[PDB]
Amino acid sequence: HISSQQHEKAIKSYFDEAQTQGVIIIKEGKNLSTYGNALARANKEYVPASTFKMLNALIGLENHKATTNEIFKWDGKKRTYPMWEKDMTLGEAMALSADPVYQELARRTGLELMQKEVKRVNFGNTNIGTQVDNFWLVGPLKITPVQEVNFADDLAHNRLPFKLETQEEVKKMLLIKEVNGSKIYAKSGWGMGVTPQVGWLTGWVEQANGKKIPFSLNLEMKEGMSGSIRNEITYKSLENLGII
Repeated sequence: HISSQQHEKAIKSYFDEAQTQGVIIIKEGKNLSTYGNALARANKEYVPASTFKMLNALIGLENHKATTNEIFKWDGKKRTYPMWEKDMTLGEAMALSADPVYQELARRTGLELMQKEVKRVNFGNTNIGTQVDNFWLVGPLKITPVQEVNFADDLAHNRLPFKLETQEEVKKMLLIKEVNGSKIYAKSGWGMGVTPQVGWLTGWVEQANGKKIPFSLNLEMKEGMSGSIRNEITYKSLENLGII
């Protein structure tokens, strides 16, 4: 019964109230819907930042560079955040967004194989440059919010060109919340290198009845915003639209 004018106004106001500029793309079946207070962001390119971890994991598992139970040991060096100073599986490193683990995985993959696989998957602009362990942070790899939600839709439905078991293993790593019989799978991103800074939350809702609704939030992060604004805006949006 709620007008779409009213949905548009409410979701816009969640971005307005967080004092950011951002878009959330929702995909239902084949239809893409764009909401937020900066709709033109939807087809602009930004660094994927930590969202690239989902593909990094698929590539590393498909090519036998790691298994899902393997423990990546902390090497004992000081790490940007204390929560990263511990031993982790890929799945724990996914949830904490632990760059050192995923950097180790990228080095095991190596520049050549990473380039061939990022091309084969057609992710974003497909260009990873010549440094295998930082191309997702400050260029040259870029991707639009439309491309991110289409990647999430592909993973949610097992349509990427990787084994089914590989896709299932990576999807178990991405479960971040249950809400009234609904499961949210998503990976967050915060590109602190680039100016302006970019924030992501990309994933899908799996509803009770089995339907999967992909989404990609993309916003500008400003000095001294909480990371959890990505979660709050996403949850409020999906709830406003009755998706969760």
